[PDB]
Amino acid sequence: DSEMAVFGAAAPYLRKSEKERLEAQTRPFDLKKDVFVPDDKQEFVKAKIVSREGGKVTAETEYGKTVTVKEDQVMQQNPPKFDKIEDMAMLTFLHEPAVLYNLKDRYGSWMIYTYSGLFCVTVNPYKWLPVYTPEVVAAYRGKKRSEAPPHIFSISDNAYQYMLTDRENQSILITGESGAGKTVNTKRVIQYFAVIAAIGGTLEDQIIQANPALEAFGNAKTVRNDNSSRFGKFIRIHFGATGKLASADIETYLLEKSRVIFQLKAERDYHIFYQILSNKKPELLDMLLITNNPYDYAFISQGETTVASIDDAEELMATDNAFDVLGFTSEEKNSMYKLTGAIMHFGNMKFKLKQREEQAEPDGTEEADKSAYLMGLNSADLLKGLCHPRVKVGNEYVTKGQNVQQVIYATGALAKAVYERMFNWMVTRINATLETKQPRQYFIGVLDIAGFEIFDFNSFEQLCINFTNEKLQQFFNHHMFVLEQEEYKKEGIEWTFIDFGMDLQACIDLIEKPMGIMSILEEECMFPKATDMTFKAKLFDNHLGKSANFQKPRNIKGKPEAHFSLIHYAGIVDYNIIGWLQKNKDPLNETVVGLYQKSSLKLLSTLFANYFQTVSALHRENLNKLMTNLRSTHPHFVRCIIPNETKSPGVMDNPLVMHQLRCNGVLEGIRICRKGFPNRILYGDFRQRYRILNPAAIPEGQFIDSRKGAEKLLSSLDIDHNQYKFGHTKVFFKAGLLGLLEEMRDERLSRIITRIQAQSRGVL
Ligand SMILES: Nc1ncnc2c1ncn2[C@@H]1O[C@H](COP(=O)(O)OP(=O)(O)O)[C@@H](O)[C@H]1O
Ligand SMILES: CC(C)n1c(=O)cc(N[C@@H](C)c2ccccc2)[nH]c1=O
Ligand SMILES: [Mg+2]
Repeated sequence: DSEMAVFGAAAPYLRKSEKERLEAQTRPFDLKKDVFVPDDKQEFVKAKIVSREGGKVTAETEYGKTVTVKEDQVMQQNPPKFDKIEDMAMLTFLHEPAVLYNLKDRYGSWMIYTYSGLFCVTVNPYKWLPVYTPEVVAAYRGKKRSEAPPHIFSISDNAYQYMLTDRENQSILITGESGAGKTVNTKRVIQYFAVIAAIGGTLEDQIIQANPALEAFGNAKTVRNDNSSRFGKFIRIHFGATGKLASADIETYLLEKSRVIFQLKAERDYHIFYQILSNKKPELLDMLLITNNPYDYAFISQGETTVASIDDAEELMATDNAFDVLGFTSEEKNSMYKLTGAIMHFGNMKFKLKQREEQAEPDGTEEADKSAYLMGLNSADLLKGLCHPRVKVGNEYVTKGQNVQQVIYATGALAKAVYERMFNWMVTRINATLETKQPRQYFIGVLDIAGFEIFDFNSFEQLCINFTNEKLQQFFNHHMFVLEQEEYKKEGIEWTFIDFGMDLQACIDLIEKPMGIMSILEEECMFPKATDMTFKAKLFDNHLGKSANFQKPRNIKGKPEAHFSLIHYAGIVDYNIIGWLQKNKDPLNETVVGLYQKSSLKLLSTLFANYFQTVSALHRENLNKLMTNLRSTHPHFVRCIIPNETKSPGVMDNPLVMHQLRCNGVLEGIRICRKGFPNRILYGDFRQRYRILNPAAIPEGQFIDSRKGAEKLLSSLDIDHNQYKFGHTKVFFKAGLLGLLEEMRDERLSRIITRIQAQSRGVL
């Protein structure tokens, strides 16, 4: 394309040049001979047929191996004009290796985005490409998918075009495992709308800073990613009737609060703890009494304290500035540092047994003094209330003396709760900005849940995020395959139902329903003498041999102990039950929480102002609230693919990519676009939009039924009359026909305006 000059230096990474296009069309190729054949180490390899034995085929691979395969299992290659094409729905042969090798060949030229009919696939580059500069934001503005190469800016503007045209709320549903590119692609959508609203500022910059401010406190280094978002996020970008940006809401779903006090080896705590320390920043290490290196503050010192990909000194100032731009006042910004400083000291407190009483006493009090000073508490009351809490059972009060191991747990639970409530506060404080009281009518909702994880030790939080991913997959499955085909039968289109097999309700019912895994947790936390082995027994008794997705654990040697295994969509996940009743119930020491309410630090008193509704129950209802509100939107999906486990750029592993293409239903999602009628318009809206293509077809002032007008109009265009169908109230278009009708509309808008201009000369 000669128009690629508007994309500047980004152009080689968005489209192949015409110099490369002429090489593609001049490849040696025989349509009868060039085929894909399966292989073990890499899922499919290109091959050339050398002989035929009826239903058996034998072929020579790209790597010179001989192979023999059955005729149902060998799949024709696309001819070389379909090299690296931008939308895989337009291929002539559509199958697994056609999608695999089209993505691999685009990614090998660093064209990381590809369309898949109605949705887009993103393959993670471990290299910052220049395709995201604000000249490319300008270059994507108002271009259609028929024009511009695929990009996250294309999806953003396409959703924005639907929002204004349909007058319907839109959503961008970004999906993928951990390490896939979900968070930066979220940021680019947020960058796109902000810069477009700047090209038209304070709200535009603040919306951009809202991400790195939350990343300091909400992201952490994990084995799959150095910047894993330990919280799910939904961003509603709000627009007015004229389409200009008007507000944003951030909502966050479930922070991994156990990370605050516990980390596995080979992973970090949250970035905030290490970035304060690693700059050795003179003001913060004196104000927070945290003078040391990180290996002595117990809560953060386990795991890894340094990561090569992150220069914590520069990331500190980036997020310190982020809170400045978001208008956190000096006392607020200092206070939220103070609580992170206190939490570091709060894990160093030492307790010992009193010599006869089976009761804890403080062993060392210097680190409690530091904690109480920063938290504005009284240190004597803190240590007393931590060891000897008052508990009440109606009007009866009694002191229960804590043992040394369970006062340590009480310090852990309090440290988690301060951090969680401070992170929740910070979100509400970011949403105190960004709400600008400008009027709004529509939103585009960008979702970036915590992606799917399989660790060497999976716990209750890994269950919550993997459940959240499975629900969002079933949202895709229901929208693409069930709700789509219901509308064909509802409108009376000649359609016979196709079973794609993409259904997950058996595994969601195993978790959600009132006898499922989480429903056992909400009652087993209520019985005071229940235990984790009592839970595991009741869990197995209800589900082992009664749900196909609930299996016995497969403990391989060397890996830790796991107590059951779930057959999730993205893979089998083995879960350890220890602590789940405590984690679900979340009992805080009410005496020390009473000290927190009386804190001199204005933040800490606010966090615990106002403190049956277990965290699994809250999660399930927040997630069910989300997807009911999400069904009231037009969804755009972005499939983020991690190509490679080792994080090395441009390297791509075919089994790991194919696993993600299969379980995300990518091939099926294209097939319903090719087979079905993916575009459709009400006859009233069709007449409203496209009468300009042939104004003589539908003469107005006479009454005409909307169905009767549209049926006449569509025959006169000289588009293919087989590419559309008529329903009771909608016309239904095949894959490419709306893209053709829009191009026909824009050239006819261009023709009429230039002739209006010609008349504006003709009057002179
Ligand atoms: N589009 C991209 N361009 C450049 N680097 C990327 C891109 N997508 C991902 N990466 C690399 O992968 C890292 C992790 O991606 P991220 O979005 O944080 O993962 P997740 O999908 O788990 O949210 C990024 O910080 C960066 O190093
Ligand atoms: C995704 C699909 C179901 N669809 C369409 O196929 C057309 C829609 N509306 C028309 C009026 C339109 C045409 C061109 C650009 C934007 C919107 N809406 C839609 O929702
Ligand atoms: Mg993330």
